[PDB]
Amino acid sequence: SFSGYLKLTDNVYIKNADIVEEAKKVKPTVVVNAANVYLKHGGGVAGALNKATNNAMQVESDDYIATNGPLKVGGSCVLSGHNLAKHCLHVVGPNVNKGEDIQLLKSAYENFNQHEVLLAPLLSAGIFGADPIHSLRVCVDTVRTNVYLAVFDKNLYDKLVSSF
Ligand SMILES: COc1ccc([C@@H](Cc2nnn[nH]2)NC(=O)c2ncnc3[nH]ccc23)cc1
Repeated sequence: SFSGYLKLTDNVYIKNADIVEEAKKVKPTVVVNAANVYLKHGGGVAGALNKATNNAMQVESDDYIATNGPLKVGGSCVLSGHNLAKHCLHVVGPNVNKGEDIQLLKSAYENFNQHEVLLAPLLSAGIFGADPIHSLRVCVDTVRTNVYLAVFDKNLYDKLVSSF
């Protein structure tokens, strides 16, 4: 049910939208979370997704961490999407602000290829320190499944589209 997306490639689409409001409107099979290895959903996409689930995402995440330990940088896990989606694919992109290797961003995007269609943010951008133009390039060059990108900042959306 995605609408108002601009087509970038055969499988990559983009919209200036809040991923939480997109998830509520569409109820996608998969919503991607921009997670950290601990699944501590404090801010950004994670804090926003968590708050929309009334903290049910954090409770579920803490139980997952208690059982399995932390995720790898570039890794992922599939948990419930609660009221936003059937599933939430928690993906850990490298945090450039913590000295994490930017090459792990390709590995993080590879997790998207296990799902036919996903609603997602740009990985490693925002508070994770990577260049969003670089993140979009890696997305297009790595993801083969149908990905619908929600870009929150209008000025960033315009820059991403005009430079692609
Ligand atoms: C920690 O990794 C991050 C990854 C991406 C991000 C940024 C990248 C970005 N910056 N301007 N639009 N996009 N995205 C969001 O914060 C974002 N995107 C879509 N819908 C949203 N609703 C609430 C937040 C939000 C930050 C952090």
